[PDB]
Amino acid sequence: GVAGGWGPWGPVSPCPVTCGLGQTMEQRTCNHPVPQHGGPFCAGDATRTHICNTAVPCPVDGEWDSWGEWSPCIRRNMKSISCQEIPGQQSRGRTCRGRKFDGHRCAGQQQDIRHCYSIQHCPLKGSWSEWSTWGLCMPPCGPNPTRARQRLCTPLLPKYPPTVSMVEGQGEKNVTFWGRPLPRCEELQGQKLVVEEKRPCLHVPACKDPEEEELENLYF
Amino acid sequence: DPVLCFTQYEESSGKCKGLLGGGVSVEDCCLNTAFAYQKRSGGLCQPCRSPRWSLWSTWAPCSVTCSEGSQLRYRRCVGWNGQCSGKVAPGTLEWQLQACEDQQCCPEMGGWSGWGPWEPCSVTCSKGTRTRRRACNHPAPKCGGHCPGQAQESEACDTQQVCPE
Ligand SMILES: *[C@@H]1O[C@H](CO[C@H]2O[C@@H](C)[C@@H](O)[C@@H](O)[C@@H]2O)[C@@H](O[C@@H]2O[C@H](CO)[C@@H](O)[C@H](O)[C@H]2NC(C)=O)[C@H](O)[C@H]1NC(C)=O
Ligand SMILES: *[C@@H]1O[C@@H](C)[C@@H](O)[C@@H](O[C@@H]2O[C@H](CO)[C@@H](O)[C@H](O)[C@H]2O)[C@@H]1O
Ligand SMILES: *[C@@H]1O[C@@H](C)[C@@H](O)[C@@H](O[C@@H]2O[C@H](CO)[C@@H](O)[C@H](O)[C@H]2O)[C@@H]1O
Ligand SMILES: *[C@@H]1O[C@@H](C)[C@@H](O)[C@@H](O[C@@H]2O[C@H](CO)[C@@H](O)[C@H](O)[C@H]2O)[C@@H]1O
Ligand SMILES: *[C@H]1O[C@H](CO)[C@@H](O)[C@H](O)[C@@H]1O
Ligand SMILES: *[C@H]1O[C@H](CO)[C@@H](O)[C@H](O)[C@@H]1O
Ligand SMILES: *[C@H]1O[C@H](CO)[C@@H](O)[C@H](O)[C@@H]1O
Ligand SMILES: *[C@H]1O[C@H](CO)[C@@H](O)[C@H](O)[C@@H]1O
Ligand SMILES: *[C@H]1O[C@H](CO)[C@@H](O)[C@H](O)[C@@H]1O
Ligand SMILES: *[C@H]1O[C@H](CO)[C@@H](O)[C@H](O)[C@@H]1O
Ligand SMILES: *[C@H]1O[C@H](CO)[C@@H](O)[C@H](O)[C@@H]1O
Ligand SMILES: *[C@H]1O[C@H](CO)[C@@H](O)[C@H](O)[C@@H]1O
Ligand SMILES: *[C@H]1O[C@H](CO)[C@@H](O)[C@H](O)[C@@H]1O
Ligand SMILES: *[C@H]1O[C@H](CO)[C@@H](O)[C@H](O)[C@@H]1O
Ligand SMILES: *[C@H]1O[C@H](CO)[C@@H](O)[C@H](O)[C@@H]1O
Ligand SMILES: *[C@H]1O[C@H](CO)[C@@H](O)[C@H](O)[C@@H]1O
Repeated sequence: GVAGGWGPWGPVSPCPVTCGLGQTMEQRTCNHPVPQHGGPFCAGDATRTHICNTAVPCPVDGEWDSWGEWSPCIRRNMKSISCQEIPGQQSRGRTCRGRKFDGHRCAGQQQDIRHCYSIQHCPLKGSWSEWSTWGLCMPPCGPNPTRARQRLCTPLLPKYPPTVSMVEGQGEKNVTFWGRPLPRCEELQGQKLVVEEKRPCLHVPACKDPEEEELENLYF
Repeated sequence: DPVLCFTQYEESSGKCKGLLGGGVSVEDCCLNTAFAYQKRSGGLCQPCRSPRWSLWSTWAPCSVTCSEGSQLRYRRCVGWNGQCSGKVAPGTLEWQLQACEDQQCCPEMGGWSGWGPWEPCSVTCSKGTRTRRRACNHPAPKCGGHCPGQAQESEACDTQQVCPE
């Protein structure tokens, strides 16, 4: 029946981190007064913890934003190349965002170029597409959601070369089509461009918090 | 205002894992953008990373097990100090509602036909049971219907005959 107690607390650990918050701890022993024959023990905790606060933020590596909108398809020293066999070059832009506190720079080309034709506002013969896939019930949670599918008059793109030898770049680069044409086609039920049809969605569920909807169905 | 500061944010489920402790400001906790925080411990664990839309949850069960219905799924803006895409503050919700169809047809219960004749008594001496039965075929049910009630009734019958000793 010997009562143990604590000895001196040892050295506190240094703040293990170089940014933000971290945790330190001190270690003591029950070595100076020792518990003999199993009677009483040491009261307490043999480990205290404490937060240490580095006042410096952590690095945050920048991430790529999504691609911008394709620029207008043009050609140097020729003005508008619309509805013509004139391959141009259009560009796109990304933004590196979020880099702070000596974080790594974004890795990759921030620009993107490709060769193109220009069919901006060009009158093209068209043909009526089949019924698109039934969309989402919109407005979601709003009054009376409704779906919508649609057939639209798709243009027949002109048979232009999709593979062109660029003389300035000395490369055989691909060429795609950019722009909003004006598709000509026989009317489909009083409409020349797009004919849709809506149907109401049935038995709409109410919109509540995902925790609240979980606790509501559990309780009934 | 102090908050509970957690060391890791679990993606896919939104829980605050690995508690570093409490009684520290939100600004100090989120110096390390890999951390996460929860206030009053009621819920709503927010990571310290810049705000970005979470993933679309799985589709909720269809609002009805019968014919065309409607099902939701959510998406929360998670982060701290900033906005998600849409000029949206952290914590808001966005929903998509979709038409669902678990099964084609739906249970239409039927109607009982006429009662069948009473069967004879179940015994030839002392007392027994008399039973009559009917069918659920006027009209017959489609998909998973069933007539309301029981397809047979029973009742006691007395033969008025003593058994051989
Ligand atoms: C269009 O061409 C690409 C590759 O060639 C060009 O891509 C442009 C975007 C531009 O950057 C230009 O400078 C570049 O030269 C074709 O990709 C190839 O596709 C085939 C089959 O689909 C694959 O087997 C190849 O691996 C793949 N890459 C390469 C380098 O050849 C693409 O198919 C083509 N599109 C069409 C419709 O013809
Ligand atoms: C100490 O110096 C800082 C300038 C950063 O470079 C620190 O990097 C960070 O270290 C902690 C763990 O110690 C990680 O949680 C962070 O992801 C990391 O950015 C460095 O340790
Ligand atoms: C989900 O499962 C189905 C098989 C039905 O049992 C649904 O129950 C309800 O059945 C009646 C028919 O008596 C229908 O009118 C209802 O539309 C349907 O909700 C069940 O919810
Ligand atoms: C019909 O007629 C009665 C007069 C009896 O002969 C019946 O047989 C008896 O049935 C009971 C139990 O059902 C038995 O305990 C008797 O042993 C038997 O005699 C008969 O079915
Ligand atoms: C050790 O810890 C504390 C003192 O720091 C007390 O609970 C007790 O003296 C124990 O021996
Ligand atoms: C450790 O902690 C304090 C000193 O910081 C005292 O209570 C005692 O010395 C214990 O061993
Ligand atoms: C732009 O390019 C494609 C989408 O067109 C993806 O790789 C990504 O979204 C990038 O930002
Ligand atoms: C450019 O190309 C098409 C539009 O022609 C789309 O994929 C998108 O708008 C991109 O920016
Ligand atoms: C429009 O499109 C084609 C003809 O261009 C046919 O599918 C039909 O005449 C429709 O009205
Ligand atoms: C849409 O409607 C039916 C299919 O639901 C067919 O006539 C055709 O596919 C049309 O595009
Ligand atoms: C919408 O309706 C059904 C699916 O719900 C199908 O006929 C088709 O996918 C259509 O787009
Ligand atoms: C839900 O919607 C699409 C996938 O259906 C993606 O933009 C993303 O996964 C989002 O969470
Ligand atoms: C709903 O949609 C499909 C299944 O129809 C999956 O992406 C997933 O189960 C979601 O909840
Ligand atoms: C048969 O039983 C009763 C009528 O006896 C009703 O519940 C119903 O008409 C069912 O078909
Ligand atoms: C049989 O039982 C009574 C008549 O005895 C009625 O509820 C009905 O005619 C049923 O078929
Ligand atoms: C039994 O009861 C009477 C005859 O005893 C009638 O209502 C009918 O024949 C039933 O089956």
